[PDB]
Amino acid sequence: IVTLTRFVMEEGRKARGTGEMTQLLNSLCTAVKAISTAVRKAGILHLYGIAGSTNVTGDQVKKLDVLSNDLVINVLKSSFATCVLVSEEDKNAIIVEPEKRGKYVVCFDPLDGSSNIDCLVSIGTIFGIYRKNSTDEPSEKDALQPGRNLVAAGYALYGSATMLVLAMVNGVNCFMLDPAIGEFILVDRDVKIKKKGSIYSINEGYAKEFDPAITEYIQRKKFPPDNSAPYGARYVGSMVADVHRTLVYGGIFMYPANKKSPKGKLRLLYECNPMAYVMEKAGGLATTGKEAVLDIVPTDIHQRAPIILGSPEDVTELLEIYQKHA
Amino acid sequence: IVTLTRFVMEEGRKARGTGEMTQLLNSLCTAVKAISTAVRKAGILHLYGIAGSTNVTGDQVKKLDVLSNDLVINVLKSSFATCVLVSEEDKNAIIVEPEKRGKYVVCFDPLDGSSNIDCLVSIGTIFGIYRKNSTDEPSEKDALQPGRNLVAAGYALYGSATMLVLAMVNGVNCFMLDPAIGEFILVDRDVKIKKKGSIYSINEGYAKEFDPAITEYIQRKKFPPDNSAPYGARYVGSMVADVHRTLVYGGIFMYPANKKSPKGKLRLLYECNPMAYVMEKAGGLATTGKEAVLDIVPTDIHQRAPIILGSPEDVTELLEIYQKHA
Amino acid sequence: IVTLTRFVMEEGRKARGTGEMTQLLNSLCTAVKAISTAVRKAGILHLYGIAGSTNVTGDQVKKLDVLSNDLVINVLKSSFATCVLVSEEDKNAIIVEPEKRGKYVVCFDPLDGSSNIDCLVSIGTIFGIYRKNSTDEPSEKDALQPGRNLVAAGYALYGSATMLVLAMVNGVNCFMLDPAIGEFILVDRDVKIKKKGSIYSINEGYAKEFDPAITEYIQRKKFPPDNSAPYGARYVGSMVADVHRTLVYGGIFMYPANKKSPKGKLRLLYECNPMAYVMEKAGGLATTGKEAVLDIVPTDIHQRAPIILGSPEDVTELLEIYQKHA
Amino acid sequence: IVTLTRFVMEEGRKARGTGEMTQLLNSLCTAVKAISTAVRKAGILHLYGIAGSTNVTGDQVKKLDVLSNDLVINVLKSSFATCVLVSEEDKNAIIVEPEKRGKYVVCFDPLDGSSNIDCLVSIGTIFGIYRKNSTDEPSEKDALQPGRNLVAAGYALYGSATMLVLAMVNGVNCFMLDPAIGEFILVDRDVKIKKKGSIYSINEGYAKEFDPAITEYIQRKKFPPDNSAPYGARYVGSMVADVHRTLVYGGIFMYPANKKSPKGKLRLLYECNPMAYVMEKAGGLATTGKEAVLDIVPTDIHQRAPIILGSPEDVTELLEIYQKHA
Ligand SMILES: Nc1ncnc2c1ncn2[C@@H]1O[C@H](COP(=O)(O)O)[C@@H](O)[C@H]1O
Ligand SMILES: Nc1ncnc2c1ncn2[C@@H]1O[C@H](COP(=O)(O)O)[C@@H](O)[C@H]1O
Ligand SMILES: Nc1ncnc2c1ncn2[C@@H]1O[C@H](COP(=O)(O)O)[C@@H](O)[C@H]1O
Ligand SMILES: Nc1ncnc2c1ncn2[C@@H]1O[C@H](COP(=O)(O)O)[C@@H](O)[C@H]1O
Ligand SMILES: O=P(O)(O)OC[C@H]1O[C@](O)(CO)[C@@H](O)[C@@H]1O
Ligand SMILES: O=P(O)(O)OC[C@H]1O[C@](O)(CO)[C@@H](O)[C@@H]1O
Ligand SMILES: O=P(O)(O)OC[C@H]1O[C@](O)(CO)[C@@H](O)[C@@H]1O
Ligand SMILES: O=P(O)(O)OC[C@H]1O[C@](O)(CO)[C@@H](O)[C@@H]1O
Ligand SMILES: [Mn+2]
Ligand SMILES: [Mn+2]
Ligand SMILES: [Mn+2]
Ligand SMILES: [Mn+2]
Ligand SMILES: [Mn+2]
Ligand SMILES: [Mn+2]
Ligand SMILES: [Mn+2]
Ligand SMILES: [Mn+2]
Ligand SMILES: [Mn+2]
Ligand SMILES: [Mn+2]
Ligand SMILES: [Mn+2]
Ligand SMILES: [Mn+2]
Repeated sequence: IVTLTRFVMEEGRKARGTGEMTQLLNSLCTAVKAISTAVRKAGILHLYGIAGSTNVTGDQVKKLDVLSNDLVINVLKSSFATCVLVSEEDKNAIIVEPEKRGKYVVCFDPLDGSSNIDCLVSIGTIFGIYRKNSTDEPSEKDALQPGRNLVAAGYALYGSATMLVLAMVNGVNCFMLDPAIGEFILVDRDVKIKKKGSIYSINEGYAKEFDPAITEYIQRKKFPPDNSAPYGARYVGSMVADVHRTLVYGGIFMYPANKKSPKGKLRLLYECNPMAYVMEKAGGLATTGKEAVLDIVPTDIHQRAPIILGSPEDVTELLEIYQKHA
Repeated sequence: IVTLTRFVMEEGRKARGTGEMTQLLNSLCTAVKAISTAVRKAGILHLYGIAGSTNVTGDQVKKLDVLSNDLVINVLKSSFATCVLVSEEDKNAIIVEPEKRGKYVVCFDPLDGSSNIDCLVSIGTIFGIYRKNSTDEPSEKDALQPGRNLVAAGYALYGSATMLVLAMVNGVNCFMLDPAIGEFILVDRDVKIKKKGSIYSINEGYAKEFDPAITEYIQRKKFPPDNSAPYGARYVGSMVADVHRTLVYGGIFMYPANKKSPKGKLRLLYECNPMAYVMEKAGGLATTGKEAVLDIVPTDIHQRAPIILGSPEDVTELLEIYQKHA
Repeated sequence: IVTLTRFVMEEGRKARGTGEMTQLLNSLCTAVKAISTAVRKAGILHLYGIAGSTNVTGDQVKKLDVLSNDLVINVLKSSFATCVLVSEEDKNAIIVEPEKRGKYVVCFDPLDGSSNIDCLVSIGTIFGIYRKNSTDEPSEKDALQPGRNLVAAGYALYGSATMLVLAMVNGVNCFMLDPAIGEFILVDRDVKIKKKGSIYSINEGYAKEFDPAITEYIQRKKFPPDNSAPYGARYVGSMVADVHRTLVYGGIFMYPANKKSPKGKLRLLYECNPMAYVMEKAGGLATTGKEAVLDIVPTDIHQRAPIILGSPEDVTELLEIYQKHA
Repeated sequence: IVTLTRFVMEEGRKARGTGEMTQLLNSLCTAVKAISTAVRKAGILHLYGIAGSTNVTGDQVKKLDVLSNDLVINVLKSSFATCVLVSEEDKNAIIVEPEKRGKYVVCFDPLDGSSNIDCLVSIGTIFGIYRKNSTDEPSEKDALQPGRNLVAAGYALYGSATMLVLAMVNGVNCFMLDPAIGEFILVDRDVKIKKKGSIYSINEGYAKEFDPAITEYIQRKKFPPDNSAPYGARYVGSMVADVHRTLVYGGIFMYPANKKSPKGKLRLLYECNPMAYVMEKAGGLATTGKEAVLDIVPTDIHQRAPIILGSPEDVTELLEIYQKHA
């Protein structure tokens, strides 16, 4: 009954804004439908495989990585809503040409879940949007803001259905892509996560690298001291799918620092911050183990951060173990 | 270039068959496209939620469970290829009315991955097909054959794209649904699994219930005795998605017996056997820990079995630990 | 490469407008995709047949008439771009509720070609858009402006492909709906009609009712005095399809006054004016036989007018015959 | 509820056939969906325009002509149901390679309505199917049978929706393509044309070339001697669209001989015969003016014939005028 565009317009209708945000999200939706279309038949389009280079954080580049990067960059330029673009796929920020320049900075991972592409598991797109603040010429530094400054963030999940989850100041809403008329339609309004869940999600292949707090925490999930039933384990291996399930079912998702990676793996600007902002707008928590993800001031557009997120009593329980081992 | 129908006809073209198998798979494809269509927009169709009963193995029944069960049963009847139908959703086998009766028995899970429906993770449909052997009137007993007797088995995966994986006597092929013309198109021919992989997939929330062989096996994945890199962990929580990844990337998927479930959870007829047959046709192995899944003679259409499957050196390694603890 | 939204924004980008027009056309596109979707499978949705009433001009109301009317009205309200709506399906103008009120008046035929629905011939949607001028409370009178005041007009054609043809002050462009990603994509830029064509389009079943100018004109098409080849006849029987072909191939389309209908059949506000404006922006002409369609000041939202349109040398030839018989 | 495949199988189920016909129509449906898909977005695929040659009857070849010809030929080969193929696009019959040879001869117009492609009016595909009779090696002569020998004929109409109309010995049924699941679904069962209609359909641009019977007949449609209301005129200019409307609304469609074309324009094998067979199975009539289309023994695969078809009292009325002028 309500499309994403309708919803957002009937909203900024309040914020009394200039409709730029609305253009920005309209454009992104177009990118997102196009990626979704290609993804649901990638093998028929021969879109599996590498594109033959390595990106800034050292990921081998897949064909969908390239295709989805070009779609997002292009639609964002043509929106007239943006001035600085940070993409996981590009070493440096992309400044938008003056004539198409708009007020927003957008950090995004055009296709998240690379390792899961060829086995047809859920993958997604992640974005976070900042208002340019400085009056300087637009530059890479306009992307170096803490997540606490986000005006909007969320992700497209190409899962069993394609969902656009969009968090802004007042709350989180889910919009499902109807493939027939190619519109995103509101299906979940003002989403809130459960206070406590019963699923934990981490790659246990890193057991030998985990610090003692994560180690103790996982052990308590398997052998609860109060004799409750042990938590269920889930780890899809695509951040967007695992975080989405954490949102709608509750529980906790972890990609902590470990002995080989003092700052974890996941990227602060375009993986960790958008998901922490979604989680916080749903009443959840997102921490590194020692500080709120959203309060970290980045110094590098490609910097990494540990992230633990989801239901606040689950995350709090893990915080108390870190504090304990501090 | 090659659709599933073309492929199968150009095949039985050899087996010199009566084209019944081809009708059977044509019909199933129609069910599968219809379920795929509903699934990619389930929330817009209001198809999330329970249907308000409990099935034979004790699963709470979801709306998609019902919809997908009715589609599969209906298309299979109308195929003229079948005589006995076993569905996870129905307490008893369904005998097909004489006028539509054909020679095949079909065991199927019309929608697998229930727990993952509402969080939009991959779900699927699983099927295995037997030739009726007895000359008796068709009855439930015609479904009580070991998996070694399968003539065809496989599954539809509603993941990032919709894939139909179809194993028959000569090998395994993957066909991707092209949503545009609504045909399944051949994308992977004569699939073979790697001899050894580097991903393990099990719900570790059951740690406290695992027997000593599974326990030792998981510990070796995390701390390899030969100092290699530890295996990666993946557990999507839908059998079809986890098995599919095991197929195309190699490694091992486990749902073993445990202290509460001497026969594991997954159902022999319509979960374990179709996947073991796929795996064996790809050169992989599928065991309970003590015997080949495909050799078990069922006594109950809803009976459970432990299953460990995937790359033969991974499964063999786990067999040797069981033997050791025997 | 260029969607309708992109195109229109990169345009008003010039007119330096408030983006209201852009919202208006975005919304309309959503209506249009939805109608297109229903239309391409109307029989499967049981959408053929009457809805069981008679409209203001006396048309028996079809199911698609109702469905398409509700979609257009709804999306136009929710656009915040409109204040007065005139629809062929509603006796009176619909005033938009203050909170959703915008500056534009929109006259539209939500589904044109009724007689052709059940035989699956091309049908369409027609619209014309006026700026509210008065400062009075919005009322029916704001729709009573001559076509010369249009700021935008055009039509969606549900033909072999779905095309959105959009005329504004600077020219006419065609955008084709890509069903896959559900976006309208620019396919024909700055369309101009040929100066002279070689197809005439009129219902000759009305021969006995035609005035002497139309009669002489048709006879000259069949027996050209200069011995050229006779014009080809085409009459699809849906105004949108016949006018569209007149646009892209040139020639003339006629629905003149006749002995039973001094003002023809087609409705001035939402059939004749939008098509005359398109034609004039393409360099064509649109007349009643005695005056320019676009200069008629309506007194009735449902009033009829004769219309002759297309290539200027064809229309001019017919004007000269009227003048001759004057 | 009933797909084309289901319907046809539940039919030959009676004729007790070998399922070859069913394979043949399955294959054709796949061609037809593929052409439909391309057609609904032809401009986005750049598929408008000529392919740069002239075909046997002298038509300039369009891109869709080529694409649709290759799809039909390919799917028909791979069906194992055919041995000789006649296409409007190929000078000579195509003999199928022994290994894929089946018992049927198929004459088809892979894309009918060329002149209407670029203006997005309805176009279609026409087919007629004969059993090979001789025991000779298959050759062009196996296509030279009268239409009275057809076992099946009909057409796909790419109009406002895509319809497959299929006539066989017992009657005519319509199946609508559901774009969502890509199946043709039964929407009109055992179609019969009205005995008398009230629409005439002919290109009147040929007035100066019509014989006296056609001339008198058209004049009576415009000035009925019994004072009834004059017939409505319709002429879409694509045979498939005009014939389809004649079927579902009744009336008459004419492409007669004229002074320049003693045998009319339309091709006997793959335009006239399939449509005459459909019409006769619906209780209608199809004549040249002097003999039944279906009884003409062709001598040339590309030969032309006059055709007048539709409601039997309309066609009969025109027959009586020919007899009168004989
Ligand atoms: N459609 C909208 N929904 C919610 N907030 C909006 C919207 N548009 C603008 N805003 C907020 O108000 C400010 C001005 O918005 P705008 O100028 O319309 O991009 C932005 O920084 C947003 O934080
Ligand atoms: N299309 C096919 N592809 C592969 N094997 C087939 C096919 N059709 C039949 N068979 C095999 O040959 C036997 C006869 O097949 P049918 O009678 O055509 O169902 C069956 O039991 C199958 O095991
Ligand atoms: N996207 C656009 N393309 C072309 N003209 C526009 C556009 N937006 C506005 N205009 C024109 O400029 C005026 C202000 O437009 P707006 O206020 O944006 O609706 C309108 O009356 C239009 O005639
Ligand atoms: N599915 C069917 N529906 C109607 N008639 C059929 C069908 N299959 C076969 N026939 C008729 O019976 C004969 C044998 O059909 P078949 O051998 O199945 O192609 C053909 O020449 C057809 O005229
Ligand atoms: O294989 P790992 O080390 O568990 O990493 C998986 C993670 O990496 C990512 O693919 C991004 O690199 C995430 O989507 C996911 O959460
Ligand atoms: O939550 P658990 O106990 O790990 O069970 C998950 C398994 O159950 C199933 O949903 C079937 O019941 C499988 O698809 C999946 O492999
Ligand atoms: O049947 P007639 O009198 O030729 O009218 C056909 C005309 O009527 C309309 O359906 C609108 O009423 C137009 O789309 C078309 O041009
Ligand atoms: O332009 P004409 O001479 O009326 O011919 C139109 C006819 O030609 C065809 O395009 C086939 O050549 C038919 O589809 C249609 O009935
Ligand atoms: Mn990456
Ligand atoms: Mn990522
Ligand atoms: Mn990425
Ligand atoms: Mn279940
Ligand atoms: Mn299951
Ligand atoms: Mn199930
Ligand atoms: Mn009407
Ligand atoms: Mn109309
Ligand atoms: Mn109308
Ligand atoms: Mn031609
Ligand atoms: Mn033709
Ligand atoms: Mn043709």
